[PDB]
Amino acid sequence: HMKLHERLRELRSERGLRLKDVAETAGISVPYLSDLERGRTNPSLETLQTLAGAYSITVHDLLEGVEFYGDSTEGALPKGLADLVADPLLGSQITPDWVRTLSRIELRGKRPRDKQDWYEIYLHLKRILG
Amino acid sequence: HMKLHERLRELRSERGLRLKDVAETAGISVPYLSDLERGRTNPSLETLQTLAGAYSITVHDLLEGVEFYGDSTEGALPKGLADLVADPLLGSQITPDWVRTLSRIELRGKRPRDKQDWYEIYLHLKRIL
Ligand SMILES: [Li+]
Ligand SMILES: [Li+]
Ligand SMILES: [Li+]
Ligand SMILES: [Li+]
Ligand SMILES: [Li+]
Repeated sequence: HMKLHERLRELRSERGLRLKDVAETAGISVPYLSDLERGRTNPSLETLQTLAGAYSITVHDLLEGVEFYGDSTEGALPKGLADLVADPLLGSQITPDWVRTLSRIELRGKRPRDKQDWYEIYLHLKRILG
Repeated sequence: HMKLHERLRELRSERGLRLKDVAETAGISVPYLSDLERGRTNPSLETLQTLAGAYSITVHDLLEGVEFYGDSTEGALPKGLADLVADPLLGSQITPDWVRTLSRIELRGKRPRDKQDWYEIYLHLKRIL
């Protein structure tokens, strides 16, 4: 179920549903569904809502466990700073302006990689500045 | 409880980034990113994973807490039976043929609607067999 098309057939397969059942429910043809399940074509977001509705799950729950492969895009923020922002428990009090300030920090193409490290930088910087 | 374009706006807004920071990194134009955040147009899956990469999160995590209003499709299975199959802890060993057998059961156009009820039906039916 790691690939999206593999997950789609898994949902149908584990429920023991025939292609026509899912297709008639989703208002789409068996050949189109079959193409989606084989990965020949890529579903649109609207198609995912309908497929997820057929399986009585949310799109977010449908995409659970799905790896999208594809090309890789470098993150806008450093991973440690991004993870800190992503973590609700740690760095929640950090204002958006501070995230921008921290983002500019970088050393010689080398940056500290721990979310905890970025939190300490913020605390020390916030004490000195602001 | 949140719309997709609202979530995209929130991600950039909480990080304090500018459209151009995300856009140049994402490899998409500032106007297109603006349209995505406004809700004017819908991103493809390929574009969505690019945005997720810009925010250093998974597509699954990006869509956490996002609500889609578009669909009205009914479920292929009963809600209770579907919840049972969806739950990994409950009825993990239930075979697909058993799911199909169970799906045919309905009474007077009504069903129990509870995952626990479906599991108990399965346990007893399996025991008779
Ligand atoms: Li499917
Ligand atoms: Li068909
Ligand atoms: Li769409
Ligand atoms: Li959904
Ligand atoms: Li992803």
